[PDB]
Amino acid sequence: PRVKGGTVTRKRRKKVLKLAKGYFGSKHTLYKVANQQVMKSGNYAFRDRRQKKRDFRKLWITRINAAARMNGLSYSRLMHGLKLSGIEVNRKMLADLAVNDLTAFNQLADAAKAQLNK
Amino acid sequence: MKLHELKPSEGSRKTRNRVGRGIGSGNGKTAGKGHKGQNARSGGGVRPGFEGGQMPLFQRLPKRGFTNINRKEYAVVNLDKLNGFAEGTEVTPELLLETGVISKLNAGVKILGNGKLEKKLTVKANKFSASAKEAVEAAGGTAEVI
Amino acid sequence: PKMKTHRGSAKRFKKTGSGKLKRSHAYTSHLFANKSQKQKRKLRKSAVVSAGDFKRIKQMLANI
Amino acid sequence: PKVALYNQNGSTAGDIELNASVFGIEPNESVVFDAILMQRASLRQGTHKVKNRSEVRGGGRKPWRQKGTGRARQGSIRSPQWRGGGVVFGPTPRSYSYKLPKKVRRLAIKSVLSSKVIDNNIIVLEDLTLDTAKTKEMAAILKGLSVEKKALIVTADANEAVALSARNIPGVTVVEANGINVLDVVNHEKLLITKAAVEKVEEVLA
RNA sequence: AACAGUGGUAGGAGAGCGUUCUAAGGGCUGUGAAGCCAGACCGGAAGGACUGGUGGAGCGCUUAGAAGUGAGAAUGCCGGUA
RNA sequence: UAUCCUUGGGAGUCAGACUGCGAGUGAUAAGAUCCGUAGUCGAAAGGGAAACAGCCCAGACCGCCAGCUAAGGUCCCAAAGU
RNA sequence: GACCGAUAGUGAACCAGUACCGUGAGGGAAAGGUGAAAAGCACCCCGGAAGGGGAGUGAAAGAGAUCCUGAAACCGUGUGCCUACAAGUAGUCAGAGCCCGUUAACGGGUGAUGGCGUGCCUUUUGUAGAAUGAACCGGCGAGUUACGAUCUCGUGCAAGGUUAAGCAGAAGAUGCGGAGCCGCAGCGAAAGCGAGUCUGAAUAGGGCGCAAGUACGUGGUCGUAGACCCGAAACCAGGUGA
RNA sequence: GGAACGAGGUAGAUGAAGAGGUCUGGAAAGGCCCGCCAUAGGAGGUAACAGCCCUGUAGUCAAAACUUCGUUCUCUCCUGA
Ligand SMILES: [K+]
Ligand SMILES: [K+]
Ligand SMILES: [K+]
Ligand SMILES: [K+]
Ligand SMILES: [K+]
Ligand SMILES: [K+]
Ligand SMILES: [K+]
Ligand SMILES: [K+]
Ligand SMILES: [K+]
Ligand SMILES: [K+]
Ligand SMILES: [K+]
Ligand SMILES: [K+]
Ligand SMILES: [K+]
Ligand SMILES: [Mg+2]
Ligand SMILES: [Mg+2]
Ligand SMILES: [Mg+2]
Ligand SMILES: [Mg+2]
Ligand SMILES: [Mg+2]
Ligand SMILES: [Mg+2]
Ligand SMILES: [Mg+2]
Ligand SMILES: [Mg+2]
Ligand SMILES: [Mg+2]
Ligand SMILES: [Mg+2]
Ligand SMILES: [Mg+2]
Ligand SMILES: [Mg+2]
Ligand SMILES: [Mg+2]
Ligand SMILES: [Mg+2]
Ligand SMILES: [Mg+2]
Ligand SMILES: [Mg+2]
Ligand SMILES: [Mg+2]
Ligand SMILES: [Mg+2]
Ligand SMILES: [Mg+2]
Ligand SMILES: [Mg+2]
Ligand SMILES: [Mg+2]
Ligand SMILES: [Mg+2]
Ligand SMILES: [Mg+2]
Ligand SMILES: [Mg+2]
Ligand SMILES: [Mg+2]
Ligand SMILES: [Mg+2]
Ligand SMILES: [Mg+2]
Ligand SMILES: [Mg+2]
Ligand SMILES: [Mg+2]
Ligand SMILES: [Mg+2]
Ligand SMILES: [Mg+2]
Ligand SMILES: [Mg+2]
Ligand SMILES: [Mg+2]
Ligand SMILES: [Mg+2]
Ligand SMILES: [Mg+2]
Ligand SMILES: [Mg+2]
Ligand SMILES: [Mg+2]
Ligand SMILES: [Mg+2]
Ligand SMILES: [Mg+2]
Ligand SMILES: [Mg+2]
Ligand SMILES: [Mg+2]
Ligand SMILES: [Mg+2]
Ligand SMILES: [Mg+2]
Ligand SMILES: [Mg+2]
Ligand SMILES: [Mg+2]
Ligand SMILES: [Mg+2]
Repeated sequence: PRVKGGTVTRKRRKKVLKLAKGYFGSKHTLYKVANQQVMKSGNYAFRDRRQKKRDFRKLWITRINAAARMNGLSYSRLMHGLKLSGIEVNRKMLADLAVNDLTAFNQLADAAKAQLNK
Repeated sequence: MKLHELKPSEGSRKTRNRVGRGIGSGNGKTAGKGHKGQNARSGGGVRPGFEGGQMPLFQRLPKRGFTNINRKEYAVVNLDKLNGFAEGTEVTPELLLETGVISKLNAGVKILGNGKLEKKLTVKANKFSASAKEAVEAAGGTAEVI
Repeated sequence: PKMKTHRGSAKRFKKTGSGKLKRSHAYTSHLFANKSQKQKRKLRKSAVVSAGDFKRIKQMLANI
Repeated sequence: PKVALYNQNGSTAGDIELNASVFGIEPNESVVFDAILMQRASLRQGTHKVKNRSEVRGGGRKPWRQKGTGRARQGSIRSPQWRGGGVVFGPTPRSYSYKLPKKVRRLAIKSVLSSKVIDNNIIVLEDLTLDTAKTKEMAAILKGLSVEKKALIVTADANEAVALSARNIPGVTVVEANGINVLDVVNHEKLLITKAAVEKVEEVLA
């Protein structure tokens, strides 16, 4: 028996085109270029889920460094001092305090300074 | 069994491999043939036994012997097959063929001396080995050339 | 159609009891002045087709 | 094994004992599967064909010169990539028939017959004699025996009146004893055999 | 459960998805089938539903069977349109 | 430590590249050529060497807005010592 | 009919070997679907007409004549968000603001700005490649089948296994059909001998043997066939042309 | 070369049973609840899917004419150990 191409082709291609919604010009319209862009988007999304973890850590460190230097410490010495004190509060949380509750951050910075001044 | 609940025996049927149906299958594109050359072509590859122009094995070696026009091959029957019959049975070639001890007669029946015989039989056969004729006679029997 | 026997091979080779191919030796035609007696005595005997060759040629003698 | 021997009316006239070599075996489900596939394959007519590039009308000349035009090179207007071109492979007339070993054929029929005994879908009749070849009478007999769904009626010899009467009823087939087959047995729920037919089946199979 | 492992071209091996047809069983459908359009649903993937619109008569599901069974590239072929 | 051997089914491969080390050819030229040897690429994404198949570090089953390190870094671009 | 269903199936579902092309031999298309029924839109209105808007018919007219369905490319109208200091493989991850409100989900649309980021395929030692291929979208478009061989797996029977043509029978199953085929024994060029045999003068030594197959099915691969598909330049035969 | 008889072919004929009720609907062949025919439940059509509406189908019939086959007679021919 003959199997016509039928509807399977249209269904598959249309799903790719719906994933390409919002892309520029022919990239949301034409299957071939939409397909390539959805594939490329996959590679980028995978890469960037990894880079996201790098970028946020970079952001927290920058903010901790700024807050530390308001308390007369560099980031390097603060983290050394926190490690010596046995404080295990992570960079996300330290940067959260640096923005939201700077007085709490300053206590942790004072605890670090106490160990450094030993 | 039901026609709406049919099931093959486990390992009796496999799905056929279909090459050239996309990359996911692992036989996409080149269809398991690799890249280029004579073996990847349609109708490609060299004939059986071709060695790329090195003198082929068969042709390096000499022809040997001849076929005899009047070669006789016998339907061989060892002594262990004759134990199937009861004592007093005249074991003819017609009986062996009818019972299906031999499938075809060929030039005739030769009795050979592998296994044991413990039956007094009047074995009638075209040929006997020396040990077979001994073994038939040793257990009360009569080996008769016919 | 039926697969044809390679007739050249059928005149050189012969199947043994365990399904190996018996063969004669090469270098057994002439120029016996240039071969030692030890060579000639050994070349006189039969040999087996090797594993590598048997793979190549086995189907050519399938009907035998 | 033992089963109830009915009459046409539907009253039980004792109990017949079937041959255990035919009707009492352990059903081999693998050979039944093989027998069904083989039989269904044997029914296939296999009359299907397409025209390859040689068989399509025309297409002799090279459509245009090999080089210089800027077109893809083409050898024939009926090459398979062309609209209206030859089919590559596609159906060709062939048979789907093959034969199972005779012993496997026997084991298949005994398996399905012995399966009908296990399921209690075996109605052994004393006799099946319709006087007039009338469908209303056959329909009444089947209601009398509580045969609602499909049924294979098995007579010993070619009964004309039974064959004619059952002919028009959907899902009711009539065969002689020699005409029993795996697919007909498995496809019909009830198996209505006469005593004469059971003896005739046991002659062949046992 | 524990322990260990899981980059990959050629290529070997395995498990599956979907398409048309057939058989059997069981269903859906003018109180609206297939197709088509849309959606923020579901599955590890192939893919699968649900809802609404259009459509106006066919079509799923289960198990097995058979294949013209899956396209993005061939200066591919035909059509349409840039 | 968990490979190894045998038999049988199925392959693909027979253009290699650079880097380090040992040689030839060359002019102790070549991103040259030809061998030996180890690596990487090929078939290997990630971090470093601005960019940079073949160098340095290191092998991506998938998710996390946790943590510790490698090469390489810590004045600003640019994470970390003016 | 486990054949096609309008790019399929005949070249041809239709006024097709037509139209068209060629001096000629010869080559050779495209093109199916209103509705159940013509009930095929009286009449009015704009318009020269075409075309349209009503009205009427109809279940439906967005079924109104290449009139079932009506995808995509492509072309437009409207506007929620963004956009005239910006360096862009066009995304991705981060992210306000604004606008929405769902198969109700740690929702949808848009996207100032920040980080990262040289399409896809083929072919290559190596290609973002300044190598190849594709204007776009749609359809069609490539390991098949037959008969042999071999291996694995499965099933039946097992030192046995199995029938072929044919006859009867649904174009079926199946029954009959043992001719034939493979296996149960090998060794030898052969005569031959046989659990051995060949070589040899040899009770020697050594070679090859001794000390589960077969029928059918699925699958892998091979052979013969165009044998995965497309592509030459050419060759030959018979014709047609001054 | 003729006749007769039989069976076919080339037109045809006859042919059972539901507008059952009710529900949606443009229309009922569909649903639901009930019948009935069947040597006929092949098929096609009919306003949606019909054994019972139509054309039919199974079965049984039918040919002036031409034609095919068979049979019998006629006819024709004929000694073989
Ligand atoms: K391969
Ligand atoms: K719909
Ligand atoms: K194909
Ligand atoms: K193309
Ligand atoms: K080197
Ligand atoms: K055509
Ligand atoms: K717009
Ligand atoms: K960006
Ligand atoms: K070029
Ligand atoms: K020996
Ligand atoms: K077996
Ligand atoms: K095979
Ligand atoms: K092939
Ligand atoms: Mg079809
Ligand atoms: Mg297609
Ligand atoms: Mg990390
Ligand atoms: Mg691969
Ligand atoms: Mg590809
Ligand atoms: Mg290639
Ligand atoms: Mg190559
Ligand atoms: Mg190759
Ligand atoms: Mg000589
Ligand atoms: Mg041709
Ligand atoms: Mg065609
Ligand atoms: Mg792996
Ligand atoms: Mg890994
Ligand atoms: Mg494979
Ligand atoms: Mg369909
Ligand atoms: Mg829907
Ligand atoms: Mg295809
Ligand atoms: Mg080298
Ligand atoms: Mg070099
Ligand atoms: Mg060495
Ligand atoms: Mg390569
Ligand atoms: Mg490696
Ligand atoms: Mg790198
Ligand atoms: Mg970099
Ligand atoms: Mg690369
Ligand atoms: Mg650290
Ligand atoms: Mg910094
Ligand atoms: Mg169409
Ligand atoms: Mg056509
Ligand atoms: Mg003209
Ligand atoms: Mg409409
Ligand atoms: Mg319609
Ligand atoms: Mg339309
Ligand atoms: Mg601006
Ligand atoms: Mg400026
Ligand atoms: Mg190059
Ligand atoms: Mg460029
Ligand atoms: Mg090229
Ligand atoms: Mg181009
Ligand atoms: Mg295309
Ligand atoms: Mg010539
Ligand atoms: Mg002339
Ligand atoms: Mg003239
Ligand atoms: Mg009538
Ligand atoms: Mg009524
Ligand atoms: Mg309708």
